Amino acid sequence: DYRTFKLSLLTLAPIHIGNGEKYTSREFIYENKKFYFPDMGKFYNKMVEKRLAEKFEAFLIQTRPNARNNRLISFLNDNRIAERSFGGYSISETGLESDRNPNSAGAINEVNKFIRDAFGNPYIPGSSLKGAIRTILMNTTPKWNNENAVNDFGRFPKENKNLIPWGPKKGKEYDDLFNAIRVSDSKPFDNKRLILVQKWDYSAKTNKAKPLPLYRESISPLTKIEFEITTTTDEAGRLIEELGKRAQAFYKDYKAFFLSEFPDDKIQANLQYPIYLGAGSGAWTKTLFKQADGILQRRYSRMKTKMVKKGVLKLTKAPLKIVKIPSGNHSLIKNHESFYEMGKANFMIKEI
Amino acid sequence: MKNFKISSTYRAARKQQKTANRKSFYNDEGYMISPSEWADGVIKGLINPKNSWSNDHVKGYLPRVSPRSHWTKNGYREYLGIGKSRDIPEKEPEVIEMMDLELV
Amino acid sequence: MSIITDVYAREVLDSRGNPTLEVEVYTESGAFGRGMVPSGASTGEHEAVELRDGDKARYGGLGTQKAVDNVNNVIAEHIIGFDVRDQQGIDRAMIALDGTPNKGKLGANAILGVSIAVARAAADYLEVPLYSYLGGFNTKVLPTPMMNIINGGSHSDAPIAFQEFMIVPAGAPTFKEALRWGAEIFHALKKILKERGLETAVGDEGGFAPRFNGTEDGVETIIKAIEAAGYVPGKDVFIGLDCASSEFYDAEHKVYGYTKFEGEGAAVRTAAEQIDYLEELVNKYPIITIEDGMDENDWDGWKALTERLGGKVQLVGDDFFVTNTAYLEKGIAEHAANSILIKVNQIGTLTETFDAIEMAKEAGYTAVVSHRSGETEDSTIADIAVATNAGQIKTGSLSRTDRIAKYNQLLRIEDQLGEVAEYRGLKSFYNLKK
Ligand SMILES: [Mg+2]
Repeated sequence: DYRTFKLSLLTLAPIHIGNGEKYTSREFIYENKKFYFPDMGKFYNKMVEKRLAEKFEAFLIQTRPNARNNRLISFLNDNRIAERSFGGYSISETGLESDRNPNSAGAINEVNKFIRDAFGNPYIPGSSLKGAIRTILMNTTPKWNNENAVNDFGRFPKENKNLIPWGPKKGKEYDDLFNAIRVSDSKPFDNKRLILVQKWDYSAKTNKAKPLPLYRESISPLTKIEFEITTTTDEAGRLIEELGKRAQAFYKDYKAFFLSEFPDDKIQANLQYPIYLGAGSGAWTKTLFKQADGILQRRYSRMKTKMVKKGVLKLTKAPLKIVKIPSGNHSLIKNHESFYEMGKANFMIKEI
Repeated sequence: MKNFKISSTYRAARKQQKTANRKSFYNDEGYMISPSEWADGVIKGLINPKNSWSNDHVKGYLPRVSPRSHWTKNGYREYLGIGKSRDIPEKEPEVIEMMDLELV
Repeated sequence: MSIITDVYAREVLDSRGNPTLEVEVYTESGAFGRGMVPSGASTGEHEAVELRDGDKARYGGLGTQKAVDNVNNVIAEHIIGFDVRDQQGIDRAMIALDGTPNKGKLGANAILGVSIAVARAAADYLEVPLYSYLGGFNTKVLPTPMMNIINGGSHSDAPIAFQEFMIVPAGAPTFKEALRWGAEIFHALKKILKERGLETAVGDEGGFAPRFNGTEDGVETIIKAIEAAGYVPGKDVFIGLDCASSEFYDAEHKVYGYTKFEGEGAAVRTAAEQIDYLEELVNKYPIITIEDGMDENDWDGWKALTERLGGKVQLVGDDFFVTNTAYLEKGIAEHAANSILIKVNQIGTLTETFDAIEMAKEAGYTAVVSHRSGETEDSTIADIAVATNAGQIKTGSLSRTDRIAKYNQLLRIEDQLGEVAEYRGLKSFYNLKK
């Protein structure tokens, strides 16, 4: 009836799955080589028993802080508070979390939040993994990755959402392939496995990494997560049982199309079946790049941030880690500047 | 940028490929606009004249940037990006994990 | 300073009124090189293929905007950043970028234009002459010219089957005197044709195409002009032929049909009969070179002609070899011909042109750097002929600046060389006995 697969995911690079929220600069304190993210409710509760509600209001209502009235540690030190225990959680200081320094004026004015459930713990939603799997399957099938995937019957090209049949059709047997692939979500994997990586862009035309002011909360490298993929039909069962050897083919196409133009010391190596999860990995990892080439570039031709040729490579900075695999000692990256390929992960799928 | 400078070869390439004669102009939202509306917006203050234009593109994968030099106390030349720096690298993070079924 | 900084192609016209392209290369220090491409052919099984638009509304389908776009958007992005003196590396990179044996993707015209422009820009950067850059310090030999004077076949309505007739002033002491002798013979023949009532309007090479009775009549008029100028035929000035027998060869019947051009009274010859006719012509007249005496595929006939006449008469393979290293090597192995005609756009780059010239020299063959029907004001082939010390050139008649430009450049090279310049004449036919 149903075939249940276990997908073990090992992140080889930081993975960020946001929820639209952002820690502003007045929600975390950088001290003791750590980032403390206090709960503002408990913060207010213990500064109403200490009678500093009004100046906190003046600190947060304030619209244009100049350089230093924008940081919570400045408020904590100005009013002489040393009682830093109001719920929350701490992120250990990476080192490589940001250019400049985390002190001073610019530093980190915004931190993109990771997706968290109602209890405050992080998790990877099943719809993110399902979107990655759907991109892998659609990009490795000649009946889906062809010229019929674009809808030129309109003002601008757009994806043919009805190329893969879905939904109920009148007087017809159910023909929904992706209702059968039921990818579940993870379990809360604790707040100790998060870091504060920053987005860098590596241009092949310029040949140097350019940092950008876009800081994220991402899962640390070498994180083991487990997903359950329940399948009901034989077609989707064959597709999911071929998810490995399809991920390899998709990555081979991606490497021969995009990653080959960049220095081999930035591109990571694979231990298991490749996959790209979360934000910041790139547009080609989320598109049928065989068809989307030319259209996606033209979308950005009249903007200031012009997409030149096939674009830049997204290379975040996170500490180098070496895995003692039973073949030797495999370093995660091939460069000494600590450049991970943001959004990368590996997986192994079994049929438990 | 103080550790680096614009390379002479890239400057020459930009010079007689004449990329500065084919500037593109953008408004405050970064949308391409004609020079007339760019001038209009800059005059009325709705566009920042500094960060609102581009010098076309230089063809040929040339390196845009060279290292910048300075003088040491000996009176010798030295690259600005080399020196005492700091000393904090540890060794690595060996995470064992001698069970992962590595695909061939 | 020698880093290639800008590469730019533009569409110009050739000497026939047909489009071609020219490529300008600028390096960082300001060195400049301009390479102009002669008009070639877009067809051929084993020759380099030029790129043409095919739009009949523009220039009758002979526009070169596609090759210009290939240079400006493809080749320039790959060559900019190279060293201008890295000519072999640039040519190899362009050949690999094309990815096809016949260079049909980018176009052979584009590749040759970038090659010539890079070589000229490197010579400008080094402040050396082009021949010194191309061939080194030991460049001294001024080539013996084979000046087209009378043409027939497909270039004339006269009953003459041979395509071209040339004068070779190999007895001259210097190249300057050889050029003067050829100009004087050209004007003497013009006077003779005016006296005889024939047409004196030039064709594409600058040579007359008058209504003679036959090949023999043309050769006697040539000798009459040589003696009218005041030079001894067979000692001072020799005669060369370009039969182009691949045009009137019945491939199926394996017969050389002279009836295609010489009327119905002409004879139909076999390979052995063709060799007999060529030997009779060589015995009657002071003929020193014969080009395309057999079909481009008649390998045994080429062999037999080389065994019969190759000891005393230079035999040039134009369609036989089409500037191809493979065909030239096969001909060397089979003892077919003793000379090769080197057309730079038939192969596509200067590197492989010099490779073919070097292989032909190592085989004992002579290399004849040649023009095309549609030429330009560019005179790089003169610098190629001096640089390789080939000792023979074929750059047309004495009548148009698409032809006169190369002769003027050879005059400039001889003047610059001074006392080192050597004009060998008959000694430049090292493929012949004694
Ligand atoms: Mg010929």
